[PDB]
Amino acid sequence: GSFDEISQYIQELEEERRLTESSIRKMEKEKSDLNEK
Amino acid sequence: GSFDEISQYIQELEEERRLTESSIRKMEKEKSDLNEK
Amino acid sequence: IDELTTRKCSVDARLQAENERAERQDRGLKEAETTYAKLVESQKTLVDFVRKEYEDTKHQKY
Repeated sequence: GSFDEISQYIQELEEERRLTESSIRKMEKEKSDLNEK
Repeated sequence: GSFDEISQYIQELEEERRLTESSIRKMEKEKSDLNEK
Repeated sequence: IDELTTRKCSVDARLQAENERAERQDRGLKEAETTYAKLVESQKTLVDFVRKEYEDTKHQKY
């Protein structure tokens, strides 16, 4: 609530960024694996 | 957060305002009392 | 090897989309944080101002 919820708003905004970073690196090894074989 | 503090403090500002504004009226009433005296 | 090309192009088209969306999130997350800092300084002004008016009525009280 108040600045806490907007902090959570940014917090979950950061987790979405964090999970996006995981998916970005995930696809790098996927294409690397595709480029490997 | 802040907004909850913001909302509560402004009410306290308003509530202390309403005491100060009311206190002036009864102080003005005392002024009228001196006028009859 | 041609099935790989279909798979590689699929993930590559998704990865470039991933790059576009991640930066857009990065773009908004910064702007949200700068506007967050605008809100952070926003209360700091009036918090100083709510308690200066809180104190100014004390003299007008007594």
